[PDB]
Amino acid sequence: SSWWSHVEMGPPDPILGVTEAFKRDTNSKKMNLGVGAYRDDNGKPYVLNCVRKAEAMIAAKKMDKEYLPIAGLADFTRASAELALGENSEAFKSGRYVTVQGISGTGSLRVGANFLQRFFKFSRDVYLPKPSWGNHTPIFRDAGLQLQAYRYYDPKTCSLDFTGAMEDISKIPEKSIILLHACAHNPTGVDPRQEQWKELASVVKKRNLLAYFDMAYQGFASGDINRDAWALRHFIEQGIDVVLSQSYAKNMGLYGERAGAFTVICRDAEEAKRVESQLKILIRPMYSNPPMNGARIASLILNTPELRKEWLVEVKGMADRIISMRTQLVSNLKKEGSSHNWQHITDQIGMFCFTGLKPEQVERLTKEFSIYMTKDGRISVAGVASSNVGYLAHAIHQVTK
Amino acid sequence: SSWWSHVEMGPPDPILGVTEAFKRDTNSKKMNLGVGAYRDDNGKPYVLNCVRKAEAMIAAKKMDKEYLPIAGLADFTRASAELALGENSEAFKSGRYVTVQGISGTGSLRVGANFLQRFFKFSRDVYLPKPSWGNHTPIFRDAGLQLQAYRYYDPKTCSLDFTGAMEDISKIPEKSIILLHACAHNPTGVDPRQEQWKELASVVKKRNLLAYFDMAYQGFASGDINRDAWALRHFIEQGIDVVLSQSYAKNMGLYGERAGAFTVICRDAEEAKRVESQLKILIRPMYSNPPMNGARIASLILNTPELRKEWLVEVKGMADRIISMRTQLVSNLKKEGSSHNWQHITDQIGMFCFTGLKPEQVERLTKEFSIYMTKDGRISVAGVASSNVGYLAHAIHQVTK
Ligand SMILES: Cc1[nH+]cc(COP(=O)(O)O)c(/C=N/C(CC(=O)O)C(=O)O)c1O
Ligand SMILES: Cc1[nH+]cc(COP(=O)(O)O)c(/C=N/C(CC(=O)O)C(=O)O)c1O
Repeated sequence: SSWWSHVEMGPPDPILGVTEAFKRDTNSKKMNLGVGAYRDDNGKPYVLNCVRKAEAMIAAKKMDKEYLPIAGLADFTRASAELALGENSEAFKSGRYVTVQGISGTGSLRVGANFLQRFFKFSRDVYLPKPSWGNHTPIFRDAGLQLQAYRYYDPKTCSLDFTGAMEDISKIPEKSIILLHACAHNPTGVDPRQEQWKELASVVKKRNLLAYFDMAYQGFASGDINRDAWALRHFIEQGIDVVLSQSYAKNMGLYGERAGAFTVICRDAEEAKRVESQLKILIRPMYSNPPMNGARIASLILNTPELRKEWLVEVKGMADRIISMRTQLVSNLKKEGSSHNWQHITDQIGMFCFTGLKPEQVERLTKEFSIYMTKDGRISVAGVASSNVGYLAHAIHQVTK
Repeated sequence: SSWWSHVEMGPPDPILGVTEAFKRDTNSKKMNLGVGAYRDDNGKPYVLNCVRKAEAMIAAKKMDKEYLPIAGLADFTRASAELALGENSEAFKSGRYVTVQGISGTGSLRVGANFLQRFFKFSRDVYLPKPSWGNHTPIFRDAGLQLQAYRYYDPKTCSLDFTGAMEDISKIPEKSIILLHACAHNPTGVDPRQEQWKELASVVKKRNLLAYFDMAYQGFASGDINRDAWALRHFIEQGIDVVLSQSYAKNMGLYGERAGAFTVICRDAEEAKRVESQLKILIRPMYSNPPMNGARIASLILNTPELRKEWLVEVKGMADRIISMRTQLVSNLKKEGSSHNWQHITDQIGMFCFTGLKPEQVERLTKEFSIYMTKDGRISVAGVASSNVGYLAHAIHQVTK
């Protein structure tokens, strides 16, 4: 009878745990399609070209390793806001925002959730869409907020349930908090259409809800950054002051470096100052100050003209390749002789495909084929290469035949 | 009347804020002695030699940037435990521990505090020593625990108040939590003597308190790592299962990289497994996974024989230099003609000196001399160089004369 005799065996993460299990398999044909991690055409981890150069520049300058301010590297912070907001933005121009370096997308999301728990005096409820990324639940839950839901996906039709979305949203009590995915909804891969977004704007405005945007995929939904930041920007110019979280984990392939940011759109630059003051005070007793490596790299990329442009060609290429795997998947499916309609695969955007397979099929997939994916039918098509798209298709077919 | 009109201007950090103010001064003779950051003999930031080499090795191998497990880089984790515990340790040998990468010392401390808040069913009180590092308060406080105190320093005598310490400790209710600094107490620079430590052990054992060790300075108290880990190790071999937090920020000069670790000494290796399981689940909705750069560097250093030995000569050198600045400070003081007894300066160990100056003197120091330090009289003697020890001494003298 020690201190921890009562502490039970908790279970492995529904997403991250997939990597653990996959690591242990001895099947040489094994594929890891759980976590959304981009792979090159050879099925290998990919460090962008522009990253490798930023690194080299950092190297040559012999930089120190001194602590960074509590709010992060200034230049990285100003650059992320600019990247979300667009340079011509009044909010940006006018200085009505505060952006603070965060521990990637998760980190930022949690700093924001914590901030809210502490200063958002009007409500303890966060409305997530059905379905949403597994991690959103616990991030909000450990921060001290309550979780709610709004209809989103319609599995019958493999699409956005606009009517239910609007119904639900039109009834959320005023002054509540709503989480919206900026683009490339995870895990459905289905986004609202522009016109649809204009409509959502109205209701949010109308009901006076705090819009919380999660932007983990800028440049992966269409291959264009500005285009992918459309909705977010439209909300702001309609007069909706949102809170926003950013990740550079996927779009810059900086996964383990942990670079990201959390932003608040305020009334003036004076309000922005006070908010800043309080966010610092939250972060201090959390981790004191943030990791410098991913922030140093990103800043250099974003702030260096040639590096920025190279990066944009690189994002396009990754997005394109994903499209090619989608196409090929479907086609092989037919070739294998599938009866089913696999149109959703090519219809969805981003890193994944919300396939539809049941959990018994997921089980067989891993066991007979050593293909690892999440139990909800989600697969990371980003981790598929030209050499194993055939293998994938064949399996999908066998277990579905 | 927006969302954040009620959010007030919070104040700057008592320690980190010193750097902000110092940055803004235009006096060319300015010195930053607030935060404990080591400076070379030229008053410049110092990236150890072994760090620069680890980096190069990382570079050449073309490593990826894939996400790391939720618990961190295995090799870094096993190596930190080994570093605290000593290779011959039964706890280490027997596998009764769990170590998890954390966001430096602060990060680890907070993961531990959070763990405790969640699983330490016997008490909500943490006993800090008087005085203790400013940040300990809020880290424990935001995690959800209550703060208590035990006598420690005696400003009359510039030393450890052993009698008060023991009194206080002998009365802490059983099953409470006590925070002890492993070595180089911050900010007093005064540690218990070995015999004193044996005595403390007994009472802790005796009262059945959870000992929480904060080890931010291994190798800075004496210049020897094993020697500096003595107390921690003695507690464990007496049968006290402690929780421990480590930072590699100072001893390896990895400040902004954010490398650190949190460890739990359990009953068996099976308990260790369950604890692990639960810690992962806490970290997941916090920041998902930890930064890789500082962990990659440290692992290489610790796990590579020649690198490890070089590192140990390097720690010795830094510790030695500090000693030389102490000596010189005192001596110049006399030369300037101080009447006061500045013996505490050479008596204390570690990065600082708990000088004794009052806040009016601290004020003048910054204003007439541009010498920045914390308001409690603490100065970072580590940030002093041969070229400005005279300048420092003279000021100290003027404002004290
Ligand atoms: C919507 C969303 N938000 C935040 C994140 C967190 O990213 P990061 O910067 O690494 O903390 C991710 C990552 N998505 C996945 C990775 C994961 O589960 O950690 C995924 O679905 O695989 C998201 O898909
Ligand atoms: C006792 C102690 N514990 C934990 C830490 C945190 O270290 P890190 O790995 O950077 O989170 C520090 C740093 N000490 C100082 C730095 C600070 O205040 O952030 C100091 O007293 O200057 C400590 O002195």
